[PDB]
Amino acid sequence: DEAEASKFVEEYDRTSQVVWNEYAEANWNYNTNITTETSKILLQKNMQIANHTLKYGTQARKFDVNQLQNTTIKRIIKKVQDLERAALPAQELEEYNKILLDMETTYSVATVCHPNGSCLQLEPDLTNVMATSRKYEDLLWAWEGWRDKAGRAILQFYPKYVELINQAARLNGYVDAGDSWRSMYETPSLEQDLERLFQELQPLYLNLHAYVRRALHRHYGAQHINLEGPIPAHLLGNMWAQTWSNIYDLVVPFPSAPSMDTTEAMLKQGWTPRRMFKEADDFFTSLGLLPVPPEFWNKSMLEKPTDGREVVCHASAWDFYNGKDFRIKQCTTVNLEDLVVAHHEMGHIQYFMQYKDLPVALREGANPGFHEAIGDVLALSVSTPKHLHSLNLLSSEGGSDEHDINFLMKMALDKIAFIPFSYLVDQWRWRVFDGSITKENYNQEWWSLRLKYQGLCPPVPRTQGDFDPGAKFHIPSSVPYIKYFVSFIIQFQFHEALCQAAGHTGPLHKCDIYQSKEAGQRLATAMKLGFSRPWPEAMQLITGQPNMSASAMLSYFKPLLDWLRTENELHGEKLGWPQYNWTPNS
Ligand SMILES: *[C@@H]1O[C@H](CO[C@@H]2O[C@@H](C)[C@@H](O)[C@@H](O)[C@@H]2O)[C@@H](O[C@@H]2O[C@H](CO)[C@@H](O[C@@H]3O[C@H](CO)[C@@H](O)[C@H](O)[C@@H]3O)[C@H](O)[C@H]2NC(C)=O)[C@H](O)[C@H]1NC(C)=O
Ligand SMILES: [Cl-]
Ligand SMILES: [Zn+2]
Repeated sequence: DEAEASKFVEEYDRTSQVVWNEYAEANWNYNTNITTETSKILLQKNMQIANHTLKYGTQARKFDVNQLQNTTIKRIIKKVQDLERAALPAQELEEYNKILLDMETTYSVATVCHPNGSCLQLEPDLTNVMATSRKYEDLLWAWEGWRDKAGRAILQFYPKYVELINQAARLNGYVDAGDSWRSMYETPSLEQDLERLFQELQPLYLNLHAYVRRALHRHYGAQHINLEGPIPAHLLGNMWAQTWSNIYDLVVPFPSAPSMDTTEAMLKQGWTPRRMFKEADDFFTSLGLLPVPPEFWNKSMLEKPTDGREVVCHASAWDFYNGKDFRIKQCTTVNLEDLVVAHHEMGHIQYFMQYKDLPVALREGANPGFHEAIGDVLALSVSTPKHLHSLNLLSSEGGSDEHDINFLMKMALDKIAFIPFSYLVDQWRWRVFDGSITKENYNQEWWSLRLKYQGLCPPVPRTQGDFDPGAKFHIPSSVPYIKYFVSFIIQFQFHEALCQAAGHTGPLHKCDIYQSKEAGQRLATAMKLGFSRPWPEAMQLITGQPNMSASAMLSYFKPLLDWLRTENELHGEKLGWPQYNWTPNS
């Protein structure tokens, strides 16, 4: 009966709020204070939520969902029939949760040490090395050391994790875990769609890749860069070569049009991690969107503690499922890169606040890509030279083609370069999940995709025992990654649409939507839907059409593509890496 399904949904929602809230705090306390005590409590609360999940998951499966007239109820019940890990027998559930905590703890406490003295952590020490050093050998020491410590130490857990996560998924009706993760998008054509989208950005990526390779050749020398081969993975200013903006100094198109040192500028003017979130909070309120509650400031962890405390440093945002308590945990460093991250995270918080009146089951993004896109959309405006100048972090750069092409390169090194990395991660994991990649081939298959999609090679040949994917946070933390790919495509579709709505004319990359209430309304109406409707409804609301599309991104960067083509031709570059077998001779 319809009414029995309505009662169940009401019961599931009341008890989920309480249970999910207690979990959230336990998980929070461990994430911000890694100890044995908090570790134990989190594992105990894991069993409690699993017990709530099992109970309602079992009730949910006694209902025939496609014989139910109300769609919103049909949609809630369907979700609740997926128990995720709670489908496992008791022994396996216990092993799975322990393994996840073991992998996460291992990642977060790993250090890379000189035998003489100092021991470095990932954030901020090794990060800062990858961002600032221009010495091949020092970059190499950090890149390899990180992988020797975090990557190799995760390898012992992974096959068993894969086994249990797949068991869970099969018991919830999926064929494996990758299958289950793709289902979150409710888009049967997903793989084809993502591939089409990846192919559309190849012109821009291969041209970017060749130009950066050239500038690397210039700086690190011809004996260490093959201009027809892949780039060594440790020279791009980032530990995973996922964003390249930190080597802007090596690739600046017009050196005669220099930019202010934004890090120097923020420090000299007394910017704190707290001021960086206040400024993002102001952007959101300028659009007519909600302010973060007072509680957010009292309880969030906006910097790395100076306290001895071991914490999980990866930037993230938290919903406690009472509709009032939302938090960010970030090891914020005072620089431009983390100003963008602050906006990204504050986007999560705004999404939480926007859908807080929905049933808890529908309290997530239209799809996971939408959740990651909101902050980034505002950050695109914040990032414009015009806006940064109004924050006094750049001097005037307007009305000069040289600064304009420089800005677009700066943006391209983060936005375009992340397209292939973000695509690659779950191509590898999906194939791990479906058994196409065994633990004999974890690493080799990782590097085949690194080569194929990104055009990177490892600077040091990989040995038996390496598990480089373990050195990226999301692998051991078991966080799906394709969302960031979707995110980078659609945030530009959102930018374009919001700019149109705000009355901006002229090139898209000059748009700044600060204070546009018309832009605000669109985001707000879409965010309010939560997971209540299929994601094309939200896309439609924001952009006036229902597809994912690379058009907005190609239009944003079109002036850069013309400039890269002319430049690369002028120097006779081969686009791609035809000599794909090349690795550093050294
Ligand atoms: C299918 O059912 C959904 C879900 O609504 C509800 O869930 C059930 C389990 C029961 O608890 C119901 O009592 C409960 O309504 C219906 O969605 C709901 O529709 C109503 C009617 O418009 C919405 O009411 C609005 O509430 C806001 C307050 O924020 C007011 O400002 C509006 O003026 C209006 O009163 C309600 O918000 C909405 N909720 C959700 C989650 O969708 C839906 O109408 C129904 N569909 C059909 C075809 O019957
Ligand atoms: Cl790697
Ligand atoms: Zn995010």
